Amino acid sequence: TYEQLYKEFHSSKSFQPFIHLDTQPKFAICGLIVTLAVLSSALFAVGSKSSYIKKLFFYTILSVIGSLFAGLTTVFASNSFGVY
Amino acid sequence: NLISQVANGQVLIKYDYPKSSFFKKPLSIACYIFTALMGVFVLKTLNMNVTN
Amino acid sequence: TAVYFLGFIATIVGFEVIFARYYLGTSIFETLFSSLYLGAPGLLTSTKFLRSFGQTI
Ligand SMILES: CCCCCCCCCCCCCC(=O)O[C@H](COC(=O)CCCCCCCCCC)COP(=O)(O)OCC[N+](C)(C)C
Ligand SMILES: CCCCCCCCCCCCCC(=O)O[C@H](COC(=O)CCCCCCCCCC)COP(=O)(O)OCC[N+](C)(C)C
Ligand SMILES: CCCCCCCCCCCCCC(=O)O[C@H](COC(=O)CCCCCCCCCC)COP(=O)(O)OCC[N+](C)(C)C
Ligand SMILES: CCCCCCCCCCCCCC(=O)O[C@H](COC(=O)CCCCCCCCCC)COP(=O)(O)OCC[N+](C)(C)C
Repeated sequence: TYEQLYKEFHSSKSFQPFIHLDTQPKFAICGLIVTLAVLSSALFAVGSKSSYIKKLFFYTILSVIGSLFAGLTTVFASNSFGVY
Repeated sequence: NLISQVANGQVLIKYDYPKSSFFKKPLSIACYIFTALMGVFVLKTLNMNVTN
Repeated sequence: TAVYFLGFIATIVGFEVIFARYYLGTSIFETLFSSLYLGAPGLLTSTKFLRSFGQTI
């Protein structure tokens, strides 16, 4: 029981991470600009176009893009403060 | 009841971790932000005037 | 707009029943959560009734 795991441990190779830890503070500030631009233009078009269907359409699409960049923004922006 | 330099050892755990659940963290944050914007959309476009 | 008036009496009587039921024995957070779930549709409905009836007040 212990020997199968112990000979299976030395038979393997090491661990290669997906993105190195010293790169992420570039993607943090390179994400924080883009999500503020997209989300700001999203909340900017909630004014009086007086056209309900296209306002819901544009607002929903730009809210989707702003959400999916805010997620990666906060994940990379949390690993470079010291809380993993 | 175990002592310093005579019982050090290792401990072995084997586990699995799919590529599916590796990408669920930013989609969880992103789904809370997306369900947070729609409340401002519904709250903002809704009639509350008492005059005509 | 008689159904809107029917939705205007029931929220004020509803805001007296939860005060009496507060006076008998209940705690705070049941009073406050019941006041929220009753609180919002009566706000929308009562606002639209006072807007609808209007000029003869
Ligand atoms: C667009 C970005 C989105 C928001 C970014 C999110 C910020 C991440 C911080 C979240 C809260 C962390 C609070 C905290 O306790 O952190 C301190 C260590 O203390 C710190 O270093 C926290 C400093 C955070 C600086 C925040 C700057 C202002 C951000 C406001 C928007 C660590 O304490 P511990 O929790 O004890 O760490 C060890 C315990 N482990 C379980 C991890 C082993
Ligand atoms: C609403 C406006 C509010 C603004 C409040 C302004 C507050 C100013 C004071 C902030 C306090 C500084 C927090 C802090 O301690 O950050 C430092 C150094 O951290 C860094 O390395 C900089 C990374 C910055 C990434 C950009 C994040 C932008 C998103 C934040 C909202 C932590 O770095 P270290 O202490 O070196 O931790 C080492 C961890 N390594 C993984 C790097 C090894
Ligand atoms: C302590 C604070 C708690 C208040 C809870 C209600 C919160 C309402 C927030 C309103 C937000 C501002 C928008 C607004 O103006 O609506 C008010 C709104 O006018 C009112 O105040 C009426 C609200 C109450 C509706 C009546 C139902 C009874 C509510 C349950 C107790 C009506 O005023 P108006 O109709 O806008 O005035 C005329 C129109 N002008 C163009 C000239 C402005
Ligand atoms: C973000 C936090 C804000 C902080 C504000 C300060 C909060 C502390 C002030 C509380 C002062 C002590 C009051 C107190 O001792 O009584 C509290 C009752 O507790 C209360 O609810 C006090 C209500 C005070 C009147 C509120 C007026 C505002 C109008 C709301 C529409 C106990 O309530 P309970 O005993 O839990 O309810 C039973 C009451 N019977 C009548 C049913 C028996």
